[PDB]
Amino acid sequence: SIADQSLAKRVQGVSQQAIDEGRIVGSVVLIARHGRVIYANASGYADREQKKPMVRETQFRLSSVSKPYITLAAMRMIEQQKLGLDDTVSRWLPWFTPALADGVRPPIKIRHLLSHTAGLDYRLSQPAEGPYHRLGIKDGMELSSLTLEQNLRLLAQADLLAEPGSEFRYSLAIDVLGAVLEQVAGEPLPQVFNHWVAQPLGLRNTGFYTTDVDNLATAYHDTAAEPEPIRDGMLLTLPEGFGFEIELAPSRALDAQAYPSGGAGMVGDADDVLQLVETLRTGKEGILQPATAALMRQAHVGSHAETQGPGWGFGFGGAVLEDAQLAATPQHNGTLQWGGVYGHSWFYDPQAAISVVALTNTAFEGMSGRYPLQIRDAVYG
Repeated sequence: SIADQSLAKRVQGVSQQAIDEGRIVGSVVLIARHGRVIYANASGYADREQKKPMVRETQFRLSSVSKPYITLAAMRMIEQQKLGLDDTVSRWLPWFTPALADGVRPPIKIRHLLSHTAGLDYRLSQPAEGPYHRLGIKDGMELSSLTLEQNLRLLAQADLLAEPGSEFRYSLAIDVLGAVLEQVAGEPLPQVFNHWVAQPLGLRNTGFYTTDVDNLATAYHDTAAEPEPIRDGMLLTLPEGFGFEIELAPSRALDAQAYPSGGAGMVGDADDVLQLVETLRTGKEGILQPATAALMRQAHVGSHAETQGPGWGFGFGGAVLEDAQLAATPQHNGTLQWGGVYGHSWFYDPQAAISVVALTNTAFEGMSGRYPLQIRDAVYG
């Protein structure tokens, strides 16, 4: 088609510009319509200093692209009625019984974990010496000596910020969900993901760490003019509205001992993410029922929450577009979208039958910069 190579023109243009402007170091961008890959492109370098070209198979640190993966594992367990949307967390983790400031211990429901209404927080959303800092809670991307259980027992000792269900607050909820999933299946989270997602979806290269050092894109972050590599334990200022300071340790991805963070700890390639997003868009025979897919993109949290700015609520696995006009996007209502601080965006538009995966090795341009939006614009011409 001329329309397909017309798209290739626009998208390629946005990526090449972003490299020459030193906004992006490297990216892999995949676009499907009705499930068929209409565009696939690796641009720039996996590693600039070694001039290793980015290729389609290049693996990334996924950060929050981990969430829709583990949300999918849960929704499958829920389809099979091994888990309930209205199960308490304490039913599965008897010691996870956090309190509000006034001492009340309200039940947290699985649906609250899925939509980040559990009253949980992120340490990166808290100022220095805030309650999560003082307790030594980990967000899933930094070095630590903890097991998941040890980290969630620390989280259990922190105040909730609100009644479970009363408001959206981006959270460690999916790290908690991971531990629930372990109790449901009777095995650790990496084995849960392998059995419940990777094998059914035929994923080639996605998990909680990699032994393939050379094929993992080097993480970069935005500086003065040019992007420099992220050093283990670097404290980066999050863009305004995203939080305060985030602790990143790019070596964590290589550590087979690092606790499995359902919210932020996974690694994987763009094609595995596209399999995931197509699955969320339509379901698949013997994996996810269309009805479950439709459930996951309801506005369980209303667009009052502004989860990607005005017009965006939240479902199960990402933000739900309720008002495309208010949000000034060519995306259509029902669009499911989220990203990753390491530098990623993804969405399916159910009306246009399209899925977009935009993995970069550049934080925060790939997540919150102009790049994800100009790609978005290139898809809809």
